[PDB]
Amino acid sequence: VVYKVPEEQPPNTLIGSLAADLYKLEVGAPYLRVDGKTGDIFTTETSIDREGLRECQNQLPGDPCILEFEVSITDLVQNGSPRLLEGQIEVQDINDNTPNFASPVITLAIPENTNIGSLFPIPLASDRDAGPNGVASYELQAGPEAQELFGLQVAEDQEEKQPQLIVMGNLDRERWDSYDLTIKVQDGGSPPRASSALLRVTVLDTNDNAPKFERPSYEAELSENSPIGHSVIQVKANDSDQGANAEIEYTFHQAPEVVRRLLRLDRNTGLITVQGPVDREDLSTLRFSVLAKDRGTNPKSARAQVVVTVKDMNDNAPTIEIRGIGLVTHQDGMANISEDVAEETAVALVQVSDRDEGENAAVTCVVAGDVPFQLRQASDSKKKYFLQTTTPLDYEKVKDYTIEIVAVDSGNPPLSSTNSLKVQVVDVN
Amino acid sequence: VVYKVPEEQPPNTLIGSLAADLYKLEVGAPYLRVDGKTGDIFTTETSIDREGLRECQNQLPGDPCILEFEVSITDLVQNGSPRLLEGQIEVQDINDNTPNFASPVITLAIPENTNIGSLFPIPLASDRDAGPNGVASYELQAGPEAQELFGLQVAEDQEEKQPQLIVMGNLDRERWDSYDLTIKVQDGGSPPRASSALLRVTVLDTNDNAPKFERPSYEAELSENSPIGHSVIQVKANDSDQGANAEIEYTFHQAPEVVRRLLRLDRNTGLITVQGPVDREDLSTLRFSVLAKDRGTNPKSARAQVVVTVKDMNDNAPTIEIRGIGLVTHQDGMANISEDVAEETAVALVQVSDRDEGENAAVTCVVAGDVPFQLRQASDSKKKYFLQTTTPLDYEKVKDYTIEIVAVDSGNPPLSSTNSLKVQVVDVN
Ligand SMILES: [Ca+2]
Ligand SMILES: [Ca+2]
Ligand SMILES: [Ca+2]
Ligand SMILES: [Ca+2]
Ligand SMILES: [Ca+2]
Ligand SMILES: [Ca+2]
Ligand SMILES: [Ca+2]
Ligand SMILES: [Ca+2]
Ligand SMILES: [Ca+2]
Ligand SMILES: [Ca+2]
Ligand SMILES: [Ca+2]
Ligand SMILES: [Ca+2]
Ligand SMILES: [Ca+2]
Ligand SMILES: [Ca+2]
Ligand SMILES: [Ca+2]
Ligand SMILES: [Ca+2]
Ligand SMILES: [Ca+2]
Ligand SMILES: [Ca+2]
Ligand SMILES: [Ca+2]
Ligand SMILES: [Ca+2]
Ligand SMILES: [Ca+2]
Ligand SMILES: [Ca+2]
Repeated sequence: VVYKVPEEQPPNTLIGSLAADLYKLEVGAPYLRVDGKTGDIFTTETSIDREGLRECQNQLPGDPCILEFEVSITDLVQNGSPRLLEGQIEVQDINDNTPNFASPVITLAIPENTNIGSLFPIPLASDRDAGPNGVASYELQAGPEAQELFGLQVAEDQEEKQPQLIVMGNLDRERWDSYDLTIKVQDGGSPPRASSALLRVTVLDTNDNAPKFERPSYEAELSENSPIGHSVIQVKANDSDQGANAEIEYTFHQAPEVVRRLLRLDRNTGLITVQGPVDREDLSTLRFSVLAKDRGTNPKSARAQVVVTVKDMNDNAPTIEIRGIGLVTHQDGMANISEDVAEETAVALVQVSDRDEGENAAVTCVVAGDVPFQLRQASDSKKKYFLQTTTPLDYEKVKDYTIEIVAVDSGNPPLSSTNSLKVQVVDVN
Repeated sequence: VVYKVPEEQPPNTLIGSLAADLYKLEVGAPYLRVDGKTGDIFTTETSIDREGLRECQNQLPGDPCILEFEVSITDLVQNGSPRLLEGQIEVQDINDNTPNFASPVITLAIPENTNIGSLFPIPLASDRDAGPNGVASYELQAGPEAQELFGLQVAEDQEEKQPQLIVMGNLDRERWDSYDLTIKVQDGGSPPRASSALLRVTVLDTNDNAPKFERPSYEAELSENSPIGHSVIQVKANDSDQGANAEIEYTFHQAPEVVRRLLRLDRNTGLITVQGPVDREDLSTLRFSVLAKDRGTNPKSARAQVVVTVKDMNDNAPTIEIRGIGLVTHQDGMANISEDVAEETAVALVQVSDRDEGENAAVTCVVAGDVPFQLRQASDSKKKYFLQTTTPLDYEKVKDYTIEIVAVDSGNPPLSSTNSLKVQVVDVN
């Protein structure tokens, strides 16, 4: 028959004697002792430990822990052969075990901007005791700031208490990214046993920030004809997110072929260098946008206008255009003017121009040898001149006039150009 | 002096005559014609196109487009040498160009759950005309559903109109992930010219969904001693997100060494196979959780309890334990019982047990040769027997009793065990 006895009781505690009937202990050997003539049965210097017994290991909750034993009634005035009695001692549980977390530091990663109400599981504490003497409650201990951000809930759904962090306010990683709470587990023994763990919440990053350029808009001056590799400007943007969410790539946004041909933009450095032949005479300003884009899964981006002013070099010689006026008309660079026409009548029209700018296009223009023609301003960097006679002409020694015009810049080095006009005359009586 | 003339006017339009004073056209050659004796000046079969002229290419807004020309006054009763007049014709702009998007399909990616108010840039339309005859307005045309989700704003900040989509309601990719709007660009000419583009918004995924198991909880039966590779159960979770945000990895959540040793869980298939020697006698149930975790940047997850019931095989032979009772006591497997002791006095206590379950542990037990001992039930799968004498004993032909006990299962195949006891007697007068 049965016997209810608390575990871990001190040696020689009476567990009972026979409500039935030499009494000898055949089975139960380390844990029990019997006395003969009485049938009374006590604990020993090996204590019955409800969590220690082999028999009571993987038991489902509510199944008693039963230690089995046999004693043999072996006297009846030395008459009978023995009768044995197969007893059962049901070991009662005392609260001799503390509830424990697997690790004393517990580490939760909660994303930024997680919706209020969101639940996150906390590792279960466990307790080797049974029923009421096992896990009873979880308690969240937090600083004022954190008290308002994190709650604690327990789900009794699994029929085993699963504790959960509730997020209750907005988390922002860029404001604050680590919270220290304590989680305390207590059992339902009297007195209770209790255990604590450090519960860190780390706020995981989300890509909730776009790059921003250091300046809204960028300018730079760049010399025409700069060598390949010449540094033009460096753009830079910043991003307040973490890792790849703040890693940035620079690419041309709106940028026509003409610009892409001349300028190279490094994805990583945002440094713009020369890559082709810059020519103020083809393009005097490079206008384009740069795109700064993060390496988030759904990248965010920003755009910046850049204006590169192209600066003049004196790389163009002046042009001398020699054409007719009124009735006097050139053919294949020669002109028919008849002997005996008024002094300072105009034989040709001379236009002078320079494709460069400022000084580099400021042109002086003048006539070569000893020939009886000069230039008169007719109308800077485009000058129009009458090419007119200095003297009267007779067919004396003439039809041999090659007039040679020379023009020069104010560049450095200065550039020169020359063009000529043949005038054939006609004799008059 | 100047002259204001609209572009693309029909040949022979009068652009004026001399408020000043043979008149001859020296410069301006394809586009203008003059008549002599009058000084009156008209357009030709080559039309002045304000967007076509070389002179008027990369002009900043508000700088007139000036076509330059020269005519020479070359008669004064055939007295003077010629005077030239360097004229300027300022070409007025008409609205002869339509505003255009670079592509007629424009493609915006807006993330799911983007905060209401968020702005997203729409590519600029451009228009080769000038001032009021260029881009005036942008218009967003959308279906009822979309009208409420997307607004349109223009920023006049850059001093060039930058249009922007405003998100005005929640987008959910899992509800709907493609919207067709039309964007219409109109200029400020009378009549206006206008152009449209298809503006697709595609709603980009965010990892806003956690995996869910097909079942909350899983059971399976598994035979003890199953071969390596035997399929146990397959767990499966689903995730309503896109690509990696719904790609799932299965790993043990809470799972003790003992289980991890026996069971293998494929990260990709969620199939659990046998990997070690399952032994109902060591562990009769495998209890563990499985974690399903997505491959999002900040993974979300779900847990499922699994219970594997381990099923018995008859892989254990019965045990025969032979021990003393009362005063009769065994030493080194032999026992001292004296000749002349009552018929059916008990020489030993025989306990029989089988580590298996049900039939596989149901034990029949019996005595071997012709020896004057039998077994009596003393007290299934643990049976206790008195080993008692059948006859009286005299030292006639004795001290030579080797009693052999045999026990068998009800398994398949059945298993057998044997143990023996020597009894030495003592002669009495
Ligand atoms: Ca204990
Ligand atoms: Ca406890
Ligand atoms: Ca206990
Ligand atoms: Ca943030
Ligand atoms: Ca921190
Ligand atoms: Ca970012
Ligand atoms: Ca962030
Ligand atoms: Ca040049
Ligand atoms: Ca020059
Ligand atoms: Ca130059
Ligand atoms: Ca002559
Ligand atoms: Ca036009
Ligand atoms: Ca227009
Ligand atoms: Ca126009
Ligand atoms: Ca969604
Ligand atoms: Ca779609
Ligand atoms: Ca997901
Ligand atoms: Ca989603
Ligand atoms: Ca086994
Ligand atoms: Ca068996
Ligand atoms: Ca078995
Ligand atoms: Ca005898």
